[PDB]
Amino acid sequence: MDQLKTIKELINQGDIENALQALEEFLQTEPVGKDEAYYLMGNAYRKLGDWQKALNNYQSAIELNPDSPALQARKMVMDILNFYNKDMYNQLEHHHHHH
Repeated sequence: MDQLKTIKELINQGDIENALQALEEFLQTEPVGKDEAYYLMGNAYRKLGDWQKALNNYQSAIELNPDSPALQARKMVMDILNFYNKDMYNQLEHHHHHH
């Protein structure tokens, strides 16, 4: 069943640490369902405020399934980062760098 639901509940509550913990476990027991897991992981980090960890986890989901919502989610975070600063952004991707 959707055991991730419990994690999704934790993420909503703010219990991201336990969520991430269970997600780490889930990664090791799911060959394919990790794409939803990484999405949740990145979403958890995106709730914390760590955009870099969010990007990496969203990216990991994208790398598994380019059909996942993690694409739009990573772009969501990218938009917010683009609003903040490009100091580290130009290092990640030298693209969309317009002046």
